[PDB]
Amino acid sequence: LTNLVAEPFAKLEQDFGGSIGVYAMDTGSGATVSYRAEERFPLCSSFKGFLAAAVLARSQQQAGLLDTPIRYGKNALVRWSPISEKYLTTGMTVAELSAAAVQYSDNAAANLLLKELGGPAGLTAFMRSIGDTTFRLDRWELELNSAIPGDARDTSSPRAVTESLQKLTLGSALAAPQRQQFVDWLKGNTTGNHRIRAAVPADWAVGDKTGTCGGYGTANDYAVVWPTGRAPIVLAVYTRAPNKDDKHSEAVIAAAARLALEGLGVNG
Ligand SMILES: *C(=O)N1C[C@H](NOS(=O)(=O)O)CC[C@H]1C(=O)NC1CCNCC1
Repeated sequence: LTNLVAEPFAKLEQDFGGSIGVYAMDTGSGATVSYRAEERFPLCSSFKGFLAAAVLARSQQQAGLLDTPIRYGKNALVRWSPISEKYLTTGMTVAELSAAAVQYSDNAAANLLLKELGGPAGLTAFMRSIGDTTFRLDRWELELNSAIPGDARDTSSPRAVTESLQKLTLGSALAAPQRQQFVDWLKGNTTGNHRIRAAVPADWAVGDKTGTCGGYGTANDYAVVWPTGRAPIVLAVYTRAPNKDDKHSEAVIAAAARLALEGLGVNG
């Protein structure tokens, strides 16, 4: 049921000047679209969705966790901390940091939550616990964005991203209340309007998390999409490119998402 219908991903990535990796799963039939799906690509900010899921998993055993107030200093506010910079003088709860990390890609929030989990290895351990043997987080914000060709640090594959996203949003890896909270955070993302969402009809529900490393044409998005009248679709689109100064493209990600939906025979 993989690649029943071929799609022109090679031409797409050639025009982009790099590599595109796609995995998309129709959760009704199990049909998939797959292109470079087992190659590694940098996560960039996209690890933050899985980070929030890991925090939610912890919260299943710690009923006070989400409402715990976290204080932080000015040193925590690295580049791109749009929410947490507004609450420097007050603190934020763990849930608020989680929402900020997911929905605004907030970097300080992500580092504070990583600390709660025992760092990159702690998040990696959570991913292992749900059966993801591919994912690895190695570094913190901002160092994890280096996106060096061939470097496996801070990478996963489109396939493992999709598989893990499915388990967490639709499967049983989270308890039901936490599952819905994760979905709701993804649905409220603000940074993805020009990526997978651009390929998804406005009358379908969709949650996503983006990433943009800032070098080597490296950027990404993953999403869970609920078309009306049929089962949900899970998909991941990752890019990279050979040269440090190669620029990412949001349009290329949207285009790849369109091809994936077309390959699944989902009318969009
Ligand atoms: C994540 O990859 N980020 C955080 C933020 N938005 O995330 S995104 O997925 O919407 O792109 C901005 C870019 C990126 C990030 O952390 N970039 C670093 C800081 C800015 N200098 C380049 C590396």
